Amino acid sequence: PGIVELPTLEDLKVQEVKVSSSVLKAAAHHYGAQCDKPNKEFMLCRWEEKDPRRCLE
Amino acid sequence: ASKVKQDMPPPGGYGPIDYKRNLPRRGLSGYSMFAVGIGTLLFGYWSMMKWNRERRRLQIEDFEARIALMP
Repeated sequence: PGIVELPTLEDLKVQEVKVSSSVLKAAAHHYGAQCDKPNKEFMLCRWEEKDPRRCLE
Repeated sequence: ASKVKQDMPPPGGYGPIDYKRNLPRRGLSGYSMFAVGIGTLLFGYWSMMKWNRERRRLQIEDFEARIALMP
């Protein structure tokens, strides 16, 4: 009953954040304070659209 | 003309020998023991109260770190 639409492998390409978990945790508070706006925009998109394919950008 | 020599008690007698039961008291009162126990309990309660409140704050900080990293 329908084809599942999937993004191409190119659309899933991104510059990865390749730091370890302890590095992320050390900077977690400052990172949450500084990059708050894009993070909250993505989280609102994610919880409103209920679809990962609609919030890749 | 040797006199008689035999196993005999010393002149006078032997020293007294104790035989009655000797079980001293050697203890505190019940009130004192209960007071020390309750005092120890109260001190422990106070210390654990402070430590657990600090632990709650530390857990909140850890959860905030996770929340900041989640997106």
